[PDB]
Amino acid sequence: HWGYGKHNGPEHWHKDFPIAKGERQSPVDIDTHTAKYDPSLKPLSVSYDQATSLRILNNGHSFQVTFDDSQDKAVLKGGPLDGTYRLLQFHFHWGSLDGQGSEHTVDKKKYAAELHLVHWNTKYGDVGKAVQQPDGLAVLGIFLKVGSAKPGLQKVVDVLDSIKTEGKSADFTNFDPRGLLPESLDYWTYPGSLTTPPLAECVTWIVLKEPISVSSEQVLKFRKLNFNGEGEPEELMVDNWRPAQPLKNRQIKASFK
Ligand SMILES: [N]S(=O)(=O)[C][C][C]C1234B567B89%10B5%11%12B85%13B98%14B%1061B821B326B%1174B%1252C%13%1416[C][C][C]S([N])(=O)=O
Ligand SMILES: [Zn+2]
Repeated sequence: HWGYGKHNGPEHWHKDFPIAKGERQSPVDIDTHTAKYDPSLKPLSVSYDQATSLRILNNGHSFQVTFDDSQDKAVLKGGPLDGTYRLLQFHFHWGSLDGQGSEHTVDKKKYAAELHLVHWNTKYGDVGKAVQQPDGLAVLGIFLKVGSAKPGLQKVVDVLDSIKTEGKSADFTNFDPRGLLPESLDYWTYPGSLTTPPLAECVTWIVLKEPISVSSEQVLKFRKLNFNGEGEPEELMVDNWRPAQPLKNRQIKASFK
C-alpha cells in the first residue's frame, strides 16, 4: 500500500500510478513573481452557510471531515470555475516540525500544514465520475502557520484522540467550515491533480494567499495521530505531504495585484 515512508512514499507512487509523472501534477511551488495577475478572474464564491458535516475519519493518510454532498448545501463557484462544485470533505497535510508540512510552497517557503477543501463539479453527478474529467474537482488550499490559535479548528482538534489509528471514525455533526477561512479570498490558481493516489489530473487548484494561524497545541494534536491501525507498530502520522512537482507547461494566475 502507498504511503509517505521511505519504501512506499511519493517517489514510489509512479509504479502503481504512472500519471505521477504526468503533465499537470500537484502540488507545485508558487513563484509569486512569475504568477500573472489576471484581472478577468472573478472573486471566489464560497457558500458554506448550509453545510452539513457528517463524520470525521482517520483514513491511514490524513484525517478528514465528510459532508453531505447530496444537495447544493456547501458550494464553491466563481473564481476560475465554470459551474457549481459541492463540498465533499476537508483534510490536512502536516509535518513532523513546523518548517514542513504544506504541499504547495510559496517562493519555496513551506508552511506547517495545508488544509484542503475538496469539491466536485455537479455537472458530473458524482465524485467518481468527476475525477475522470479535467474540470471535475476544485480543491481550495489554505496554508497554516503556527502562532495564535484558530478557534474554529478546536472542535476538530478535540476529537482526534477518538480516531487515533487507521479506520477509526466518529460522529462529527454541526461543524462549520467557515471557521477555518482566512479574511481574504485572494488566490492563485492553476490546473493540476490530486496530490494522493490516484493522482488524477482532474483538479482546478485554488490556493489562498493568506494563511491561517493555528497554535502549537493544535498542531501537536495532529501529530499524535497514527498512520497504523490499532495493534500495529505505532508510526506517528506526520509528514503526510507530497513535495512540489514540475510545473511543466502551466501558468499560475493570481486573482490580486
Ligand atoms: N490531497 S487531495 O488532492 O485533496 C486528495 C484528497 C483525497 C481524495 B479526493 B478524490 B476525493 B476522491 B479521491 B481524492 B481521494 B478522496 B477525496 B475523495 C477520493 C476517493 C475516490 C477516487 S477514485 N478511486 O474513485 O478515482
Ligand atoms: Zn490534500
